[PDB]
Amino acid sequence: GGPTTAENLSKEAVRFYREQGYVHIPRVLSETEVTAFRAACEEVLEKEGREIWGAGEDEVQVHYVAQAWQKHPELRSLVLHPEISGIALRLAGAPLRVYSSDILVKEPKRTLPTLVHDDETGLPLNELSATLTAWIALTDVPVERGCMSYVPGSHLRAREDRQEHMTSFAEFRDLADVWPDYPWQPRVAVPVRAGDVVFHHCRTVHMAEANTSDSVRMAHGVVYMDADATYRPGVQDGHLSRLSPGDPLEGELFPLVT
Ligand SMILES: O=C(O)CCC(=O)C(=O)O
Ligand SMILES: [Fe+3]
Repeated sequence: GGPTTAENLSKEAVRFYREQGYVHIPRVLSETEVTAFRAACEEVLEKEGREIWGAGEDEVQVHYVAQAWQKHPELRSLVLHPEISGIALRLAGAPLRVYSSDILVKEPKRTLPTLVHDDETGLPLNELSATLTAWIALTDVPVERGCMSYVPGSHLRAREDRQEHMTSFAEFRDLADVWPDYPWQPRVAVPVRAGDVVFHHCRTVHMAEANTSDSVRMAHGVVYMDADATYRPGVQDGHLSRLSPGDPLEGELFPLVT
């Protein structure tokens, strides 16, 4: 029945994360915090407008707002939430910074599944080691509301079985061509309640269901990068125009997790 905090997080949960590449941590945010953070995200959606992850209006996987935490004063306290970010730190076992966050919405009956990938491939960064994502549920997410699934142990893939980095979208390859054994790997669906968080490593292969429920799904994805991460040109780097290749990502836009 009780909250999970950075302090009371079990050694078993940390071991599960290190071995499996993901972990479900329940009850990190209270009902009150969920309500306040969801409302702030709704304000950002209204003010910024959403973007489509997918191939146009008829092939929406996810509606999103990128660098989302920067776009509302109250969202700083989400990405640097003491429990969420403190748990991320314990799981990673190394110093972290906030890279970015996204508002991640799936509308009911109008979404495709989120196509399988690892996050490393689309991060415009060098020097990744312990980088991981906190996928924070701001609504309940039973399976059919667009829940996440993960391939256990896939973060430990050898180099030849990983794509690593896309400089441009022409480099896209089907995961089965990159990782021939992909289709014979188990796939774990992890439904969650609002306020729960699932963390996954930047090499963990993952995906999400279509939302075929009657209710909107909203999560908030926070990418916590290695604290000494540097800039590497790639797809998804439009907001990093002020940087040169190899420059460290530091300062107020990429704050240290303490
Ligand atoms: O919310 C989704 O459907 C996709 C999430 C995702 O890929 C991530 O958090 O890395
Ligand atoms: Fe992802």
